[PDB]
Amino acid sequence: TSQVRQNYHQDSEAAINRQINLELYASYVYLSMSYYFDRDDVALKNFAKYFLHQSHEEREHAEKLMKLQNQRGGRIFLQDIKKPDCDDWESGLNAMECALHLEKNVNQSLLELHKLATDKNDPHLCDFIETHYLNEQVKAIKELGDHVTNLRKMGAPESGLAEYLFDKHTLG
Amino acid sequence: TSQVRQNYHQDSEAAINRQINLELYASYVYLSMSYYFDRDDVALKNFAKYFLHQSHEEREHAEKLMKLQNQRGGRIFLQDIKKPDCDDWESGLNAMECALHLEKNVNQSLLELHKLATDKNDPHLCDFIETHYLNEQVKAIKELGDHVTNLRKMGAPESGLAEYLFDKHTLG
Amino acid sequence: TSQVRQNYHQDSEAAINRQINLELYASYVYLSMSYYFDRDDVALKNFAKYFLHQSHEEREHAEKLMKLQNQRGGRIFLQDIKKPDWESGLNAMECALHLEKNVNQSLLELHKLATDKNDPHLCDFIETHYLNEQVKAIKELGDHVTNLRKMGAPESGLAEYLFDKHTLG
Amino acid sequence: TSQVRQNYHQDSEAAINRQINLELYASYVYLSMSYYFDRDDVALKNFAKYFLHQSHEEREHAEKLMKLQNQRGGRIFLQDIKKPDWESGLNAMECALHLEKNVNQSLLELHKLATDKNDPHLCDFIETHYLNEQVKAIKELGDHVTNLRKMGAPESGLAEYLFDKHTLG
Amino acid sequence: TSQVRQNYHQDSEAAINRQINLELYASYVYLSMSYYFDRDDVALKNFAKYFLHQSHEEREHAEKLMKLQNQRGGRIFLQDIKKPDCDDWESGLNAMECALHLEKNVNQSLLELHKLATDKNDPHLCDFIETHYLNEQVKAIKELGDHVTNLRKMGAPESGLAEYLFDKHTLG
Amino acid sequence: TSQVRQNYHQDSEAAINRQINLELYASYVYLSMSYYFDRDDVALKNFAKYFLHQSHEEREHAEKLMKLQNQRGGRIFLQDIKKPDWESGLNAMECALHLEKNVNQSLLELHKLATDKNDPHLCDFIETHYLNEQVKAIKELGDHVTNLRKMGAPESGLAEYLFDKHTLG
Ligand SMILES: [Fe+3]
Ligand SMILES: [Fe+3]
Ligand SMILES: [Fe+3]
Ligand SMILES: [Fe+3]
Ligand SMILES: [Fe+3]
Ligand SMILES: [Fe+3]
Ligand SMILES: [Fe+3]
Repeated sequence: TSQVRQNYHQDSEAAINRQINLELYASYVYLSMSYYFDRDDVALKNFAKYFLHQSHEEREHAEKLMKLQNQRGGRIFLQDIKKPDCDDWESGLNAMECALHLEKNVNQSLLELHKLATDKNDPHLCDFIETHYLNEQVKAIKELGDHVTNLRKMGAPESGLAEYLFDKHTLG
Repeated sequence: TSQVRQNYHQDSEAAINRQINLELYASYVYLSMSYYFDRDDVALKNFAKYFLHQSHEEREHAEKLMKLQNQRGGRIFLQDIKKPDCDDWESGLNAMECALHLEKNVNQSLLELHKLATDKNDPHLCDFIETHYLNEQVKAIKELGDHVTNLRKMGAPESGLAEYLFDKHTLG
Repeated sequence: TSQVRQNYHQDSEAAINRQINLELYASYVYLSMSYYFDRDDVALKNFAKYFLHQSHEEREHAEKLMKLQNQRGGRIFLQDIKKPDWESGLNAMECALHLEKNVNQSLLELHKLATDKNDPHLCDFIETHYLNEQVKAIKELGDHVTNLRKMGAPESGLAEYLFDKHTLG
Repeated sequence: TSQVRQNYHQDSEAAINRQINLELYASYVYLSMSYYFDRDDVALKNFAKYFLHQSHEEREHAEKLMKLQNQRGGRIFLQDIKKPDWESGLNAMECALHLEKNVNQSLLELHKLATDKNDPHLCDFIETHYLNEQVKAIKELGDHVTNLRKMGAPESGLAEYLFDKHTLG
Repeated sequence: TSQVRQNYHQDSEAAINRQINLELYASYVYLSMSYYFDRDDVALKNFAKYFLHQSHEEREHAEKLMKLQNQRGGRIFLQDIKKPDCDDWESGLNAMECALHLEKNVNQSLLELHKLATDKNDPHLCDFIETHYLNEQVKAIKELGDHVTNLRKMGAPESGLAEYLFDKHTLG
Repeated sequence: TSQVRQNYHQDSEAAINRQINLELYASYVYLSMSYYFDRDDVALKNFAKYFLHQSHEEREHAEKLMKLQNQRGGRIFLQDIKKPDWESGLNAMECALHLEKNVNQSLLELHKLATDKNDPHLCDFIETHYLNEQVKAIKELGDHVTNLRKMGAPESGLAEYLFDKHTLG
């Protein structure tokens, strides 16, 4: 047992490790989306810039959890990072919806982790999640929701002019 | 025979000379396209800048090949620069498609030139093509693919508003 | 078929996609090593810095291949990123040396392939952006392994401490 | 017919199109001369700079005419750019003098035309941007030809070397 | 056997070592030429700087190959550096002519090294030579030819005024 | 016979020429030592930088001797540069100490010659530019040799690691 472990439940340790896989998985999904819009038959350079930035942020969510695992005296166990659920993403509106679905699933997992940490009376772990994860997710979901709303009002996906302008005037 | 010639086959010398004519030809074509959009009844000022920039680049592609010819001890032979295959280019999408066909023809001639240079064991000429031409054509061709793809999704060529906005927000 | 594809074989495409997976696997392997050295019972902070930097660089190798796939008109296909396969720093440097040689052999098979299909663009891309990077990387890891062994690693904990302060610092 | 065309005769349009071709032809001639002096068996680098500079300038004369064609509502029609028709530096400077006088004679034919068609804008365009350029250009080439003759060109290779160093540098 | 060696043929290693000797020999030749023109009865200071600059450039060619040898896991094996083939070099034109012949022999050795590297499927060694050696030799041969051509046009070597002015106005 | 020669004995001229070869030989030795320490199974980067510096410094000694030869009116005659005659860092420093002592012994024989032939200028050249450089060179190498032995070289690889970082860095 670690010389620094104190008030760190085994269940919290296992859940952090599963959350690390989830954050890495989300990074893969966003990385997949990005280069889909980098394709010459999609060619929305700013969508690809948007999803690539999100891919790097999820990777940082993961590295910071690995850092916490060590801080509390637990032990990282890594798993496979499953491939994303689409190779082809149809459109910019459709992609924004999948990102909203994914970011909501990450939030649901972070809220289960906080419920667990409260169950185990782990205030440091509770406030770690509240500080670094919970509100970041609240803004990502509100942000992704604004975009879906606008892309729909403009005539996406049937109007290719709509996604061009959105990609210029919102994602630029 | 030149005091500097070494490992430079006749066939490579002849091919460089044909490649010089092609590069000047592409310069003439983009120059033709450019001022077509400069006309008051077409009047897309940024399409004309995009193509004028490309016309100046092909002139640099040719002059650089003329420079290599002298470096390797061969002798420049100049031919007529044939007039472009269209005087009226229809629209912006159509110009972009002819630009893509032309850059692909230039690329195929360079690939034959590198196949030639490999078969004649001219490693210096091979690296010349790789450094100064092959990756430039890959980017010109992917770039033109992006523009064609977007112009079609925006509703070109039947929608003149599309080419107006594309000229403002992409070629600006 | 893609409007930009020209002189890009289907085998070259399939290999680029396979190489993308390997580069991402290499990033995962180094990331695993890094935070191993961040553990309080290892506590070699510069070892952890070194491996984390190499992890991010493999992510740069992978994204650049995804960029090339689109440039040539091919289509990205992603697979699972398999989890890595660490005792001490000398032992980690040795697995990294084994890993960069494996990534290197995969790149040489891809360049032999691109040479066979007469793809001079893909040949130069591999030569330019990947091949000399692996030669530097492997020579560097070889230096570290060599030095760590002469100082008395892994049996000497003073050795890996000092190597972490004066070489990786 | 163009919504901007006003007092621009069809003969003036046809002639501007011919003058465009000649300007591009002159650029080709100078481009040919330039890289001739870049050859290792000629090796007069400032002669080669000089002619390349003139090649880019004739290209600037041509593109300005393509601009005027559109300003008046006319329509550009392009033809082939004929290949140029060099022994030494004095010989090249003399062929350049013959060429600039032919471009000049063509421009004066264009101004007589514009005068006959009562096109004062086209007249001042030629007076402003081309006529004094040709007079300058021809006086310059004459100065060089005169000097290279007095120094002993072309049989004296010391002459063309020094001229390349001290006048064209 | 080296822990870093991978796809490096014993023949390529042996060829690098011989090329190391040739680059040091070329360095010796230029150094000999340089101080020949420093002599009080020749007294062309800029010819002597020019060859001295070339002597140092060849040493850099040697040290960089000594670096590659170690990078690929081979073993440097040094030989005698044989003295240059002339003590007196007659004039500046004759020295430039021996420099031209010397760079052509160094180039021919490099083309044989690349042919070797091609036939043993060492693309890294193939590109090293292309990047750092092949075009440097072409420019070096093109430069030496220009100087040779110009010196002969001025009346060298029988005209001492010719080599004086060349030393002032070209090599100054 | 040269128009500048005055009080320069043939033996001194011949002795300068032999000293030129010895300096180039010392340069070959240090360059050989340097890249030995660049090897991945030796991997002491600062030893390799130290010897590379000395290799370049010996080349400066030779060229200055080539400069004096022309200044006094003698004639440079070059010979083959014989290949160098390395185990560890201590052993390399010991051959370097041995080498500088032979270059020094040759310089003191050159100064004895110059004194016997009444060449005060050549006497000053050796005094100013060479003799004290060698004393500093030999005193330094002895210091390094002394320290390596105290730290446990060559049987202690940790000793040469630390010496390379803390003295030669
Ligand atoms: Fe996240
Ligand atoms: Fe081109
Ligand atoms: Fe990699
Ligand atoms: Fe290459
Ligand atoms: Fe003109
Ligand atoms: Fe060289
Ligand atoms: Fe010395």
